[PDB]
Amino acid sequence: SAVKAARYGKDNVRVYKVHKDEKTGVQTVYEMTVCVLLEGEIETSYTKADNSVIVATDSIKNTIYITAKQNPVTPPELFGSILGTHFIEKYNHIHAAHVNIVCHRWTRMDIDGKPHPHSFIRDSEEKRNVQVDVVEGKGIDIKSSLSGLTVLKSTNSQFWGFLRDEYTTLKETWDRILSTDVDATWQWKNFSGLQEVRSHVPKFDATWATAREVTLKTFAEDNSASVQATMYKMAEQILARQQLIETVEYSLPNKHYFEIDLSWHKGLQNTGKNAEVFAPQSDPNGLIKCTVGRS
Amino acid sequence: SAVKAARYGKDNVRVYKVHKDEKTGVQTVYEMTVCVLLEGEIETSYTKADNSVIVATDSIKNTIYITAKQNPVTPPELFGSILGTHFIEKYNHIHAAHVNIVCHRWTRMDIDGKPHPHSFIRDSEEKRNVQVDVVEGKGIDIKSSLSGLTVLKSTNSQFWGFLRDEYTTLKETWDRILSTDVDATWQWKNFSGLQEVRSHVPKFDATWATAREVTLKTFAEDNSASVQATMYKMAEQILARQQLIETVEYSLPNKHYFEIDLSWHKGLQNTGKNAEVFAPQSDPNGLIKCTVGRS
Amino acid sequence: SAVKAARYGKDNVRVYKVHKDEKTGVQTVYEMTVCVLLEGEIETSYTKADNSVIVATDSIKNTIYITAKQNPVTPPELFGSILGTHFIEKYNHIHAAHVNIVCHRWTRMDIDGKPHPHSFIRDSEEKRNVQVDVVEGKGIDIKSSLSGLTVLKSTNSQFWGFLRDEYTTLKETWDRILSTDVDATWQWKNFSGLQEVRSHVPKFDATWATAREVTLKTFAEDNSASVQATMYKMAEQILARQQLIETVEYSLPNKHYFEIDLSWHKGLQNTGKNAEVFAPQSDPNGLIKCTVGRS
Amino acid sequence: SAVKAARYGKDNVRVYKVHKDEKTGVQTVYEMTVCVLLEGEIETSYTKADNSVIVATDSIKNTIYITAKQNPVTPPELFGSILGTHFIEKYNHIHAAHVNIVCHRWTRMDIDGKPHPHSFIRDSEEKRNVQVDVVEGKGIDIKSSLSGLTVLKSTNSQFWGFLRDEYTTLKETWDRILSTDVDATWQWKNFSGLQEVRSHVPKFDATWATAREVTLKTFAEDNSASVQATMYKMAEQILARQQLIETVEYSLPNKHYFEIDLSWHKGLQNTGKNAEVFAPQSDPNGLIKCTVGRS
Ligand SMILES: O=c1[nH]c(=O)c2nn[nH]c2[nH]1
Ligand SMILES: O=c1[nH]c(=O)c2nn[nH]c2[nH]1
Ligand SMILES: O=c1[nH]c(=O)c2nn[nH]c2[nH]1
Ligand SMILES: O=c1[nH]c(=O)c2nn[nH]c2[nH]1
Ligand SMILES: [Ar]
Ligand SMILES: [Ar]
Ligand SMILES: [Ar]
Ligand SMILES: [Ar]
Ligand SMILES: [Ar]
Ligand SMILES: [Ar]
Ligand SMILES: [Ar]
Ligand SMILES: [Ar]
Ligand code: NA
Ligand code: NA
Ligand code: NA
Ligand code: NA
Repeated sequence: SAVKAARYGKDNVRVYKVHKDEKTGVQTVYEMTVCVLLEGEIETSYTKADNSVIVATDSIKNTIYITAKQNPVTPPELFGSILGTHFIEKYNHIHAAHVNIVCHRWTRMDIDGKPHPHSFIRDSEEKRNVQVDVVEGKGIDIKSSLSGLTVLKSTNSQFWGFLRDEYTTLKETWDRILSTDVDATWQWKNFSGLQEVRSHVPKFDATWATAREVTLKTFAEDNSASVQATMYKMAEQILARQQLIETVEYSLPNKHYFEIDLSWHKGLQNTGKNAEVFAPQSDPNGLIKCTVGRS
Repeated sequence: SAVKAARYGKDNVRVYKVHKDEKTGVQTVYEMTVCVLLEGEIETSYTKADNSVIVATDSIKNTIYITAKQNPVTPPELFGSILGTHFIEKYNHIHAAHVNIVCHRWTRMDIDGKPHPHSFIRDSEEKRNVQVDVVEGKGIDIKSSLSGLTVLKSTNSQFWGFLRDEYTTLKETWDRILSTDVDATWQWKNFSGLQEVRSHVPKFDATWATAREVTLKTFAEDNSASVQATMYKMAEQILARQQLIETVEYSLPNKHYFEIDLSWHKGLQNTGKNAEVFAPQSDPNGLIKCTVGRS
Repeated sequence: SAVKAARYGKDNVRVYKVHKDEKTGVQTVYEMTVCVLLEGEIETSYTKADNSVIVATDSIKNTIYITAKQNPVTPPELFGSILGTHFIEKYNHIHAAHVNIVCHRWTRMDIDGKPHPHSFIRDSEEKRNVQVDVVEGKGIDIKSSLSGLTVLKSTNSQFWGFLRDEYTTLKETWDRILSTDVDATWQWKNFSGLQEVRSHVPKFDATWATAREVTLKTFAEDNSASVQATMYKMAEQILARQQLIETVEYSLPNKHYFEIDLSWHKGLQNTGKNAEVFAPQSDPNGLIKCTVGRS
Repeated sequence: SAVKAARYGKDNVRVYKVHKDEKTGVQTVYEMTVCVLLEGEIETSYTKADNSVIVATDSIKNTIYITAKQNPVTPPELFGSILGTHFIEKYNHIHAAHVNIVCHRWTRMDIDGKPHPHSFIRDSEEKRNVQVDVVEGKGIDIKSSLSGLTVLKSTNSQFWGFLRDEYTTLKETWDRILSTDVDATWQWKNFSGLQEVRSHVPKFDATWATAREVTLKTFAEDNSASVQATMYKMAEQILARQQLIETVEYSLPNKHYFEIDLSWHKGLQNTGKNAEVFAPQSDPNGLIKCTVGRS
């Protein structure tokens, strides 16, 4: 037998950093969870109990904290690129660093209509994420995402004209609830290395803001024919607004809200145009996925 | 042996209601999880397999949907009181209804600076809750709460002058991070029945808003001597602002953010005044509780 | 305003202890999560920012590890009593210690039919718990429990003869699935102090074993008229088997498994006697509670 | 813009099936969660709002229940193969069916040392899983796994001789705790279709039992040089025992148990040979991955 693939490192590394403006007294906080997994000439750690080739996961943890101390942690695409570049440059026998970052929301509080200098609220479980693959000889592959963006619209969703056969019970509808948890990923053009990433730094926050704005406006404004048709329009618009993105991927649950027939009770009318009270379904759920790229 | 206490019913009943203004086309959505547990002359269902005294949990579920269809679901204090009153009035042998409601946030989207008529975002897992105990002959006991309000301040928290003995390692600090998940409960004056609850309906949204605004402002502005001292200021302000509340309870985790000594690495200075990078601690956590009443 | 009630301390303290028999080389492991909340003359920490009365939660954490080092961690009733007694005895102004322990399962592996000296498996998220309230002048109040015991029987459950009115849709059944997550608590006679707890130490493991064995056997053998009737039989048997218990409490969800009518598809028969395929329901769930004492 | 990739279907489909032996009265239960995602000529559902190409996710849900009614649900490799084959055969324009199954443990209860005919316990959150990719023209690709197998050994784990540089603080150890959640996957030789899967049916349960037995014995018996070296020996042994497997993948967290230095307290000795009480770490964790194949 032989090692066909191996990666190892530290997962679930919680990191906080504060920036303090001494003149203005304004503080800014960043919180993330970091995973770094390394590849390279490490097969003998598995086959021959040779630990000499292991950079200890505990050392990888220390390096994440040291990197946060000595570099900007924003945007996460940059921090991930710096972190991954460190491991392949520092260690000759390490050839790849896979960096996953989840960013947690700390939104500045407004108190009496004025932004507070050092108080923050977690205003959603929505995350901004990166996957940064730094591969020696092959540059830096970045996937940026937002996830856990939970939305609902109470009308202007439809689902009719789907295939009907002996497996089909679902009634066509011209007015239903649509609710999802938005998982949207944009894949960047391959970067040659850390210098190229640094040259595009302003595009990271700008493309995240674009992806979020397009997601929310399209969801709110689309008279939706299907999750499929709505998510495609989001992906189209994002591609049109950032030439350095090669693909946009959506993964969207259809979080079903079922009508409740109450006509068995005193002829209560709670379906179609009279539908007021619904049963949100925890499971099952539709799961709809698309990767959109350029002609 | 004998039944000293019994209650039974349906838990985790997910409910959605929509209001449609056909005039303005503005829709408003409400989503909640409901628990109803009944007490009364039900001992014989346990002792003698006498099901005649059981209002089926399935029927309690149906009753929750029917009540939502025929009544306002807001404020939850009112909806809980109506639901509880229904069971003790409908069924001679049912003497108490315990109604627990978790209200889920559906905040109207702003699209291009304008509130959207029928699109909503879950802005955080913060909940508004009620516990409504409807007890035949003894009226209606309401506890209102907000929970899962997650906040952090980067400075203006201190902890010094605490007891020091052979069990103490904690360093006194004059400048630390304070972060918590706010659980705040206000206990209402006993209400004689549904009529008295109805007569105070506007005070429920008002007092929730007050509790939340006092919580956020006190957290942001208090140069905190301790979790204990800060939470007491929140409770005393809420009591002073609503005479119909008897007590305010706070349950606050101290979600620790530890300094990381990096001086072992190239003399890096990341402690005291130089503290930038911290390790958020998942566990353990301080847990600090107070019930405040009128002196 | 004034403090009506206060308690504070450390929650989510994860503890592991190993016992090593150097003679046999057999090792035994114990893993628990501990919460300690103190009450006493602490009002001034809330009202006057007087930290002198605070035993730091960090110090309570240290005390938990020190107590584990210097005492048996089993049975948890004993460990809880020692820990609670420590705080009210060590500190003149501390008058109550509330100790909550969750015991995690580490079951010794059998390898090739022989128990392994130092390898363990988590055989299920079932927990053994204690709540130990040590109150100066009022002794030691212990509640013992098992929780997260998940069971299902495929037949020999019934539910018929329940109240039927205009809110009822549920069909009577003479043959259904019954599945639950067993939460069972036994309340001990008040103990005068740690000496009285020590004097009953063997009864703690014995009564836990009895409660679990009665639960499993009654569930498997009762041709169940209802959750109510079955849970009462468990409680009365446990009371009859341990005179030092005053009450037995059960809290049991009814985790519904719905029949699926497939007759719309090729006349497929999957209801009543033909029921093979079911839809397990995540929510809602029946919730059935009983406290049983001596008549 | 254009669709580069698309799949859609129903996720989180909870399924129960009972087998009843009428002669012996013995019942056997199977519980799973099923996900089916379809690919094919569906791009126009995204680009042109053409629902005519959609087999409704609700219809996919119905088909999962119907398939369970008309076929064996065990082994899951067979059920997944039948389910996936159905969708590509039934619908001309559907070219791939991706079937993910999680199997939940329902272990027969022993009552008074005799297996009960119809009572079951969830004896762990351990899962047995399959991923079945049925691709028209390209056959059936099966990955089988066990996951959530939580184990600990209190000694006979070591970690020394790893790389030491200016990032390294971790002390070499010749005796530590090792605990993990085992995620082990075996990848089958490509199958030409459902007939070939049916011809290997007995190998599925046998290879799962082998993978589990090898995992537990190797973990218990290996005097471990590293997670890397131990997981490699597991993968080797499994490959040696089933020629129809091409690869074995392990993904193993290192769930750290930290020594607690108590020497600051009355010279208490709780490190190295005196280490009895440990702090289990929730995060971070080592994450170690290997895919092992044949020379
Ligand atoms: O938007 C939808 N897409 C689907 O594919 C689907 N299937 N059922 N309902 C659905 N809704
Ligand atoms: O055992 C049961 N008890 C109940 O009270 C009930 N109500 N619906 N179904 C039920 N099953
Ligand atoms: O605010 C705090 N209160 C406490 O009681 C405490 N104990 N340790 N740290 C603490 N911080
Ligand atoms: O088994 C281990 N493997 C590793 O790679 C490692 N790193 N720190 N500790 C470790 N333990
Ligand atoms: Ar950070
Ligand atoms: Ar959508
Ligand atoms: Ar609602
Ligand atoms: Ar606070
Ligand atoms: Ar322990
Ligand atoms: Ar039961
Ligand atoms: Ar099943
Ligand atoms: Ar291992
Ligand atoms: Na390198
Ligand atoms: Na009544
Ligand atoms: Na005392
Ligand atoms: Na096909």
